[PDB]
Amino acid sequence: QKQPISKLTRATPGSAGLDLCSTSHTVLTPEMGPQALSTGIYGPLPPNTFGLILGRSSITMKGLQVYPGVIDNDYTGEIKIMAKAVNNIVTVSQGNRIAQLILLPLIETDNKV
Amino acid sequence: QKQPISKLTRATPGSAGLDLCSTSHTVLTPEMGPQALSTGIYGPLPPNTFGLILGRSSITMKGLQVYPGVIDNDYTGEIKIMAKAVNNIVTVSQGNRIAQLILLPLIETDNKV
Amino acid sequence: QKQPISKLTRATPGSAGLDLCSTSHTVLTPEMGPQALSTGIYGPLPPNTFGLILGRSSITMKGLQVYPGVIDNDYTGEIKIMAKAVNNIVTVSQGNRIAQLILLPLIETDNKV
Ligand SMILES: O=c1ccn([C@H]2C[C@H](O)[C@@H](COP(=O)(O)O)O2)c(=O)[nH]1
Ligand SMILES: O=c1ccn([C@H]2C[C@H](O)[C@@H](COP(=O)(O)O)O2)c(=O)[nH]1
Ligand SMILES: O=c1ccn([C@H]2C[C@H](O)[C@@H](COP(=O)(O)O)O2)c(=O)[nH]1
Repeated sequence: QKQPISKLTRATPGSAGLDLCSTSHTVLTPEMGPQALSTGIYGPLPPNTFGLILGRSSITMKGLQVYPGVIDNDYTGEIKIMAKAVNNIVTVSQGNRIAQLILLPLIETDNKV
Repeated sequence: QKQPISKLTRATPGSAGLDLCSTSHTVLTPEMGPQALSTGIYGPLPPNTFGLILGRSSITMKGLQVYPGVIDNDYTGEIKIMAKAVNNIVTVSQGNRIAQLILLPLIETDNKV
Repeated sequence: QKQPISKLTRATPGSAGLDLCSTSHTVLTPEMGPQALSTGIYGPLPPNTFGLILGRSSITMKGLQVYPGVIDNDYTGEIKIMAKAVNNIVTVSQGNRIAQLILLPLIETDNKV
């Protein structure tokens, strides 16, 4: 894109997630397996947070599975949605809100690096 | 139901999750795809938190997949468990603990709404 | 093993997750359904935190699904990765980093126990 995370919108003040759409029209089938969908949105994330990509319920019920994805605080690449058609052919129109990004606190530990 | 989240119980003081059961007896097969299971439990959530629905390991190993679900802080509807039979026929008895609700902090950002 | 969580490493300072490998060579197929992979790493977790097991994207794209798993703060058993081959035969070499553990804050509520 390259657009940053600050450009994403949350649907309501109580909404935990920032909505993510695919930039492309994509058709998915079960036998295709996991596919990485492009968003045109780029890390990195606010200080001391990491990101979690999760599906929206509406889209899940429609047979599109979003695999939970961890976004590191310092990742500066494109944020892609890992998705699979569950049972049937799923068609993703450009600009449909497929997933959501949740920001979570990044806990410090003494683990080696 | 309508019952609130305060009515849920956690199995041990160290348990991260509040246990969720289905109110109905339900049979699930792989070709059915994602099904929304009723809990009779309703949002909303404590201030400055959001909720995450996740599966229990025992139930996962038994072939019932729970799709991660985000519950918004201000959602006042019924909390439903999005589930799928993975490989085989899964039978869910009324009152079996199928999923768990985790409460997480809702981080404030300057994202447009 | 028994090794504690403090022995795990994080790949970069910005990495949210602690990397998890299987201790065994394992072959997985779709018809096998969910399998619990041994890590040789044991709870419990730092005070006031709980753990979440999630997949790595690279491994997900390769057709290995990791089911999100909650680790309770006071769990003192072995941390196992719940996994399934999605579409094809997946082979897991001993010592490949399959999953990651994320630490999250454990919120106190007045829920009965
Ligand atoms: O597993 C789930 C996921 C979502 N919801 C409810 C709570 C959410 O705030 C609301 C809207 O979800 P989305 O379609 O925007 O994901 O649906 C559930 O009951 N269970
Ligand atoms: O992916 C997982 C999920 C759970 N557990 C362990 C830690 C939990 O505290 C314990 C009990 O899990 P449940 O059956 O209640 O989900 O199992 C794992 O090792 N890996
Ligand atoms: O759904 C996902 C999961 C991961 N990533 C990006 C951000 C991560 O920091 C980076 C590396 O992920 P891993 O392979 O280590 O999981 O990939 C995504 O864009 N989408």
